[PDB]
Amino acid sequence: TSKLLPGNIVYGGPVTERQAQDSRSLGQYILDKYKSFGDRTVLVDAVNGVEYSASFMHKSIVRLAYILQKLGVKQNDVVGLSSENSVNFALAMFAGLAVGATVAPLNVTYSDREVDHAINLSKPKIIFASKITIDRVAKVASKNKFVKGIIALSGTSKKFKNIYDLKELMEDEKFKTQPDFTSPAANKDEDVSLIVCSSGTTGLPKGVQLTQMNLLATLDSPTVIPMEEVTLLTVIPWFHAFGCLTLITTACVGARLVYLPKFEEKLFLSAIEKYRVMMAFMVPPLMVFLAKHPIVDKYDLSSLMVLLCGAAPLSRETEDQIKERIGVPFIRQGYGLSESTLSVLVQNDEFCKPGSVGVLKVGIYAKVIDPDTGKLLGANERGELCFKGDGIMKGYIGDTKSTQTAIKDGWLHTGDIGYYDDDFEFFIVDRIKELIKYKGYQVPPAEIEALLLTNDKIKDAAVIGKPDEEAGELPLAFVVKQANVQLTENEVIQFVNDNASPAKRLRGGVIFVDEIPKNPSGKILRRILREMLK
Ligand SMILES: CCCCCCCC(=O)OP(=O)(O)OC[C@H]1O[C@@H](n2cnc3c(N)ncnc32)[C@H](O)[C@@H]1O
Repeated sequence: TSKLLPGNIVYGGPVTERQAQDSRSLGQYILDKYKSFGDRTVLVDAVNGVEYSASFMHKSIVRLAYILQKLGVKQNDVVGLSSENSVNFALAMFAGLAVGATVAPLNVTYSDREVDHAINLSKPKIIFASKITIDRVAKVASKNKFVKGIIALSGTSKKFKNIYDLKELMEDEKFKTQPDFTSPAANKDEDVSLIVCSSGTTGLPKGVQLTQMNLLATLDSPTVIPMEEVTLLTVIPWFHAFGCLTLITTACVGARLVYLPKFEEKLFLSAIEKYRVMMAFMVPPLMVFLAKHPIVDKYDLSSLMVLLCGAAPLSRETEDQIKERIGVPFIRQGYGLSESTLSVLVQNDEFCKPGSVGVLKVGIYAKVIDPDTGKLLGANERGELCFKGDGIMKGYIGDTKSTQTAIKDGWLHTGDIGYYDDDFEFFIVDRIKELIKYKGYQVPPAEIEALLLTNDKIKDAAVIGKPDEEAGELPLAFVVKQANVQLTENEVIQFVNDNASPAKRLRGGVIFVDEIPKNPSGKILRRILREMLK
């Protein structure tokens, strides 16, 4: 029930439920939820086929929570998490939240300098790490005195002084703990539950701080199905806000959360078939895969009911394609930023126009402002989207300048161009910083990208501005064709020439490639793309 308030501000409605917010801390709300689920399955390791009960989660969170306190972790301390999706990941995060510590997950594919830059943003006192990243993490922690200890969820290393094996700690008979642990009370308004590293044009990430309030208010907020009885698959990485908050919310609703370490084409399809996955979180890259890759037909996907996509531009042409190929009833697209905790806009049964991002979630205000002025725009006027509500981040840790630039008067200036129609359904056009500056025009690469993805001969597409002396930027398309097909640069140029405005002309040419660089969250790594121009 969105409302158009005076002044051209859109409102998603008042937040009715207050269960999570009433809690004394996110750690206590998670523990009680898990305990209240009894012995039901809540986590399924798809690769190894191991079901995990709610009581197993509760017991392990209690044990690990005590161990953290013994190791010196105190309320509002920071603990790092560098690991693929796994039960130990969830156990590590929940335990850290149980003791009232900030959890700072770290991208698993990070490099020495990115890892070093991340842990220098949040300054974790203890860091969890699996075998895939322990060597890099231990090596980096050596050059940072604030890191007092590393816990290895798997594997080992000698490049750091104080390393603990999680298995030995959990099982230490000499360390006696009670069957139940209770989380301390949090200043929900200021205590930081999560520090999520966001990608930016800087090349190095910023640390967005999400308070307990941000998370509890989000918890208190797509289809008519009760999520509790849902078998849910999440391939988005859990160190990203989308996958991270999706793991928490799904956990609090008692759903059956199936997971893979990362994403893999065959493992993804295989998981949906074996475990009868009914709903899955996706990023556009996976949606395009479902829509294009021929391997998709080699699997039984009948159990799939809902596809929840977000994090990057997704066109209706791709949505329709997927629905017409595999026959999934519900495809819902959502929009949000790391700075907005989770989504601020989601499609539903009533507001699910093709290619839209839905309507505001309760408690969130939205406004479309014209850049180069604060002019608040009306319906159907494109402008920079700004959001206000209980989901807005507290700010970039240690970077008050970047925070003032982003949050004005409680409004998050997302930096994206969008608009809302007369039903207050929102549409995301593109990111201002990624608009191709060609002869004063601000061409949205996402528009051309959607057009190129309608061509059955194109498997993936990414458009970038090519540096030019007179024009400044010329649209250039990185194209990934399908296997058994013939495609030429001229044919691609002709395609957009006959279906797009003269400004979208691929004057920069075509550059066929077998794979487009994407980040673990499905965002086109434009930075890398501009480097390949050779
Ligand atoms: C249920 C939905 C859960 C979504 C959570 C993901 C949060 C996240 O993505 O955090 P990030 O900070 O990494 O991304 C922030 C930036 O990503 C771009 N963006 C994000 N969503 C869309 C979209 N639906 N359509 C077009 N663009 C999108 C945009 O430009 C934005 O400013």
